[PDB]
Amino acid sequence: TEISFTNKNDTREIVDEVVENAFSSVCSTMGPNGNYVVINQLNSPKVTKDGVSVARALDFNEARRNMIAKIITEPSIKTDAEVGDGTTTTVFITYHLYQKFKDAMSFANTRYLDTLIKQVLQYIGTLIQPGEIESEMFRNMLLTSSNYEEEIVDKILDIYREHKNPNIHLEKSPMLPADEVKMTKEIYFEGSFPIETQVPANGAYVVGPEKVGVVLIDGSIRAYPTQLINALLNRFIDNPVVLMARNFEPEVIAAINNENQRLGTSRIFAYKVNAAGLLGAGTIDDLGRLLNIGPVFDVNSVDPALVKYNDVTLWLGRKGILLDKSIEEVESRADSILEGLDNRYEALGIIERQTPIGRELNRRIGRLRANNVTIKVTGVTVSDASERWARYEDVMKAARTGQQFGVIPGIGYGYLMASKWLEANVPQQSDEKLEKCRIGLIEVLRAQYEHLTGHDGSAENPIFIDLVTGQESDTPMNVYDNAAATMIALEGAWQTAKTLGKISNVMGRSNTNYA
Amino acid sequence: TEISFTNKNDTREIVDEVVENAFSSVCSTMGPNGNYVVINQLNSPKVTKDGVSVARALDFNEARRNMIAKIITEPSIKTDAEVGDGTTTTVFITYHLYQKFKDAMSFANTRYLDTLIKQVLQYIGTLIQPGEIESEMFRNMLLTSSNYEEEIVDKILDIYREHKNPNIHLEKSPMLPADEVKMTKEIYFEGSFPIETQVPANGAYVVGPEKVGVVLIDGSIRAYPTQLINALLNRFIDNPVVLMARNFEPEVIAAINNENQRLGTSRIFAYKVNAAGLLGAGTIDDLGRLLNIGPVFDVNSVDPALVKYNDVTLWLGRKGILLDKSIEEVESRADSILEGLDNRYEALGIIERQTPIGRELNRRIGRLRANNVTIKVTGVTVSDASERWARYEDVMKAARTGQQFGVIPGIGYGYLMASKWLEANVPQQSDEKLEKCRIGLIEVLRAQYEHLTGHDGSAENPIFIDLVTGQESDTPMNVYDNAAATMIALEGAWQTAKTLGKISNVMGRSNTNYA
Amino acid sequence: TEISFTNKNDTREIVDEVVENAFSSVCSTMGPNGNYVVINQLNSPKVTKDGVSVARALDFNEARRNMIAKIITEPSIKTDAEVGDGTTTTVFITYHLYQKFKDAMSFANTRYLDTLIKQVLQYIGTLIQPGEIESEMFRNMLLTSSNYEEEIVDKILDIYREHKNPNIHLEKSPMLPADEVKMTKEIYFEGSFPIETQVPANGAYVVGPEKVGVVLIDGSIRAYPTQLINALLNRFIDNPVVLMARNFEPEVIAAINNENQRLGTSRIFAYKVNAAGLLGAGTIDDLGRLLNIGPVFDVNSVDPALVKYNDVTLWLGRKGILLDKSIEEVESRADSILEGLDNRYEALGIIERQTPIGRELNRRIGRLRANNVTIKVTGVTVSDASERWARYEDVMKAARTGQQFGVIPGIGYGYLMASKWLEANVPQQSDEKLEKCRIGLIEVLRAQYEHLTGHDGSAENPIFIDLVTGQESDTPMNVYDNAAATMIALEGAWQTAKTLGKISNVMGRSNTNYA
Repeated sequence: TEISFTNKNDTREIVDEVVENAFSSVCSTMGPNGNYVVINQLNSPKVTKDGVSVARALDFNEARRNMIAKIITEPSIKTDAEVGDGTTTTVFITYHLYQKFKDAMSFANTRYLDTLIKQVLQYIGTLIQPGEIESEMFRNMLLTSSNYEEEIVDKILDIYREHKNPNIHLEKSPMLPADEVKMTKEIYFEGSFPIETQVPANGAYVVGPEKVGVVLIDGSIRAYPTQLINALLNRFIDNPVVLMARNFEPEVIAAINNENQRLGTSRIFAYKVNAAGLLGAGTIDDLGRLLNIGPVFDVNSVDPALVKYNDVTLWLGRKGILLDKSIEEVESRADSILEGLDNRYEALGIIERQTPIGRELNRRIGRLRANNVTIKVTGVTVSDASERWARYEDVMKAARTGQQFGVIPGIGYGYLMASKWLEANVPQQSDEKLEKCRIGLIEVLRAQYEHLTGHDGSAENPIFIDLVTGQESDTPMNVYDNAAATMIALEGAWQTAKTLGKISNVMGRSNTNYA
Repeated sequence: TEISFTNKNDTREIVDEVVENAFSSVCSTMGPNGNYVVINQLNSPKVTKDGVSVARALDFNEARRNMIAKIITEPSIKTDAEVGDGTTTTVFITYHLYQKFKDAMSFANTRYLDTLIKQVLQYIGTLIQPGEIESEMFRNMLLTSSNYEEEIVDKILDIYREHKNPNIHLEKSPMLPADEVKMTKEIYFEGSFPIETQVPANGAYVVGPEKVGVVLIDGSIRAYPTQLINALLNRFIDNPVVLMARNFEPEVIAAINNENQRLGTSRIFAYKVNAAGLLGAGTIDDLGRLLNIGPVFDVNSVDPALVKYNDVTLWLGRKGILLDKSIEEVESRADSILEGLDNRYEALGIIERQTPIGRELNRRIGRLRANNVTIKVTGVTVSDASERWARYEDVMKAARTGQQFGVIPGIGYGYLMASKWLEANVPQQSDEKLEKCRIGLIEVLRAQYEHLTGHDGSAENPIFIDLVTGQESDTPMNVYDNAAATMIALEGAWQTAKTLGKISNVMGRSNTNYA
Repeated sequence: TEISFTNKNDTREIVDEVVENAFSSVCSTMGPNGNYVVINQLNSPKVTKDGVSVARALDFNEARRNMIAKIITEPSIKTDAEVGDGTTTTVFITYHLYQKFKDAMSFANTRYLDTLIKQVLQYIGTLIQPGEIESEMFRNMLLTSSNYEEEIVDKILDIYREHKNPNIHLEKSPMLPADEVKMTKEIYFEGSFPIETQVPANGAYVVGPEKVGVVLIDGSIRAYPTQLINALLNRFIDNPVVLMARNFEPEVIAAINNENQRLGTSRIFAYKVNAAGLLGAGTIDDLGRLLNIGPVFDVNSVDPALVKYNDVTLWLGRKGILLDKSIEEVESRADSILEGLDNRYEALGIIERQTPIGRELNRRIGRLRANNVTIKVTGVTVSDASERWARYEDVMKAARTGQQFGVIPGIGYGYLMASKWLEANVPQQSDEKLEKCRIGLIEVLRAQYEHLTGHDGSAENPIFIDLVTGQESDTPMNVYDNAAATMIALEGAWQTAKTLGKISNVMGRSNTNYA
């Protein structure tokens, strides 16, 4: 009476049974007719539209089926961690791609389930209209709110109606007043203590003096920098010689004793710059001599720790420069704006498709060009402070989509036009009948539109393709237009449902060990 | 144990066996022929009638049915927490609104139905009798007791004759002579002890107000002040240092009972205030600048007891303060009521309609005015004393609601002026077949009068003028007039039973987890 | 608890349902149509491929099937505990050799079968193409990642270019540029504390190596060495006295913490070296007589620390000793590897065949040589860093089995040169009908080639030259070449699955006791 094998047709019909009451439990809440869910709690029951929480609480008892449902609810919440909404599109279209019950073999019907999905996503990336402005965010807030609290809508429209994409903070407020939207002058990215004797202060990590000798190195200085016998002697008794690096902190972190315990009364520093990117030669350039903090150091182990050229006290600039838990500069003169314009034209370049890989100086552009927005909410009670906090943090991610990525026209419109592309791009009977079957089944991208707008009428999947859906058209019996869900959900959540339409059928057992 | 997935028809028939037998619970207990309900205790039974103590106790054993009956009954006890009655009308007419169950496809006739019900409530707020004077209130007291005792009848009218809107209280005493009218100035608001060392008393907790130096935190104390000892030491025997705090005390109290109970041991108070409202900042202000608490402190926790703003100690006015389980006053003389309650009396211009914005607000702000009459019941036996005890308890609630919420012609006269108003209808005659069927079933607005007389009979729709509105009032089959219900019941019951007929058929499933 | 003498057909049907479902467990994870297995934990699931971690977790509920399937899976984890790959061929061709199951009367046709399979093993070991240069090892690395990154193909082969069999070690970092080639001389072996009082340090346990006087009672000592105090007193501050033994220490730690931690309290070490091997006496010898540990001492307790053989303290050569959780050294300069390891290097003339007795031996004895390469893998995020982490871990193992154990052309090419060698057979046409049926079913170890590529096709013994060796390689119907399984899979797995298809069919009952 315990856990076991299941093999095999006792686990066809135990994963044809959890991609049934997860499909018909989150294709409930799709649409305008949003059929609710009563999620049990420890407390009184929760009542939801929200597909995130339907995904979280898909909790059976028989540990075979809970063990299975943990690998279907995983991309449904991964899309939530990315954008926040699109959960009920992942866990929808992972069932309408689970008509690969039988066709799990490699060659024909995953080469035309890899290349075919590549060509469809190429065409969808062509289809993306730039959803950026606040009359388009006006169209966004029509649906991205899930009609709960329009005060948070007013907040986020005040956010991206005001200055362009600053550091949008994360801060609760379970006290009653003060929806707070404030701006500072603050640039903030990573550099902290290896040892507490390396930062100028240790209470609040403020710099001691202004205009200090602060030398900058970007990459790995692999000279094992205990060599500080003349490079440190340039400012031997003078000032905290603040040296920056990458996360290259080898065993020389114990060899900091060559100044800490040994000779050298200065206050040497050696810790990191930003995380893994191609962005090393600019991530020191925006810091240094372009805005007068330090040298624009070429990404190298050059200028070893023996001797520098010379470090002087006056090596900073007349602005707010303090190494903190993550370093602070205030009153940036021009090069923040210069790299902001650079990555602004770069974010004019690719954003039609918006491949993030190759772009993401724009992670710090916004932390660097614009300063900051510190925020607080109006939590009337700690519980719904947490609730509208959760939705508050959700909708600013949709604001991130509407600023960094764009907003495609409508929900099924990106599939009733990306199924035109299965007649435009190669619709032939290719070299396998499985391949012709598989273009006939990627013609069932139409089902999202179909099941969505045919809840209330009508589910006319061949008729609405060519001319009725266009543009912004998931045609109701209201206006036929002016409805658009976002971009990264409709595309990235589609791809991470291809991975579970490819896995949760190619599964065939369920075993037990404990590591 | 197996709390699981129900799917889905086993959530049609987990809610059609909650709403239907919840309906045959408290559809009989209305009207004249009130068939009782035997609530168990964990001891011997308690036999009762009204849907208050039945809807407390609609307790199936199962964790699915308890989950479903936690949403049909949360309006049933929030309704009489709001006023005192309207529960059984709520959870009756939720079943007669849950023949919308069959029309689960609803979004076409939910924009229609919910705006229609707004117009119906507008017509109910056209059918008003603002009964505030004792003209027909004499008939109400005459009818609620069959003129049981002219003391019990006319004594509360004599209280309303001179003193406005009192807090009425009653006691027992085995004695014959006249009842103890006690117009004594005390106003109820909240405050008690964190630790017994905080209060100057321990029997009745009564503070001893002299040179009372109060520092005010009106807001949610969220800045976590452990530094509340410096002005305490600066003000050790110079004043009884009173910090006012919110009911949200954080766990800094674990860092206060070891700090301020110790050295630095002045007469320190730091505990709760009432709930989050305008008199949350008002009960600390009317006794504040006027009668020695202090000026307006914002809803915040800023500037702790390092040092006070002002050392306001000797503002001891024509007042009395006594800390208690809930701190109250004795004989205040300042313009505590003239500050804000006149604004609430002109906000009682809404009492024509008496919109829900206000039904909490002006009862909370306005009914904390003045003298509160506390009497003792008499009676030459114990049994008749208990009878007039319970009957005076009955009559004071209807008197409070008549002062507070109006007195409408009830039984179905509200609903069957409404259904006549929807015969010569809201002038959009429904062309939509969904909306035509739905206006045919909002002609089952009649069912409350229909079932209320159909305990004996009979209400049919051409039998309006005969039995419903013959004779032109609330018509029991003796005298055909002289009955009245409270107006807020057949307003708010109709509202929240629409928001329980909108749920419970747009409900589809039932999961489990503990968050 | 009712496991006792099953009889007997209820122990033919306890292995007919163990080899069958352990066969459909891991004959699904083979080939191109890689049909995963969800291994549970007692936690959340893991979804895997490799028969390593399916054969770990084949765990029936019953105590009979678990008992039986601990002998079909125990050589399946031995086979890859020797190397890393070869599980599925073990626990696959043991099922295909379970057609002998009906010749349980065997001693006529199992004398013959090990004269046949010995000749097959000879013929498989005949046709090996051991890649050691990077001509077709370029094809191996080019094919094992679909040429993912040519830096990954070039970099692992460039580490193998100069240094003989280095320890490939790889890390993650948030830095992108050129990776960390570290040919660093350290020699790993095991050694830790029996009690914390034995180690001179406590943070990193590092010894303080000077005048290092080590005595060796090196073997599996049962003699309970509590007698270790007299030469300890003779060598109290004269040296850091170290005892070194095998893994077999007795429980004399009670006679250590109370005697040698106590009076007679020199810097005493007494703990293990690695498992049962000649370099268990060898890394203590070449770092001994050459680099200050001591001479060889075989398993005895003669000369304990009553009095030593030799007092060898100041023989500190060009090295660094460091005790740790496992004691190592850094940067030897004496020709300690030339003392004994060069003998096994000239005994690596076997590596043409590289017999299994030898695949344990000469790899266990000789691969403690020199540099261990410690690099880091990069990525433009952390996600792709983990991706090419996993793929880099996939490339180092295939290059390891290229360099270490030789390479044979894989998929079905090995066993269908074997079936060629058994059609032009051991030229006895078996006049014994038992042995004629036996070669008639050992020519049906064409079945691996069939149940791998007959998913697509095609396997018939007259259709050797057409599709099996057309085109002349590993021939699936994509490219007809460019694949290579490791040698040790299709030779050592073939061996131990013959000796599990000689067990499990000469099985006749299934008892129980407790010892």
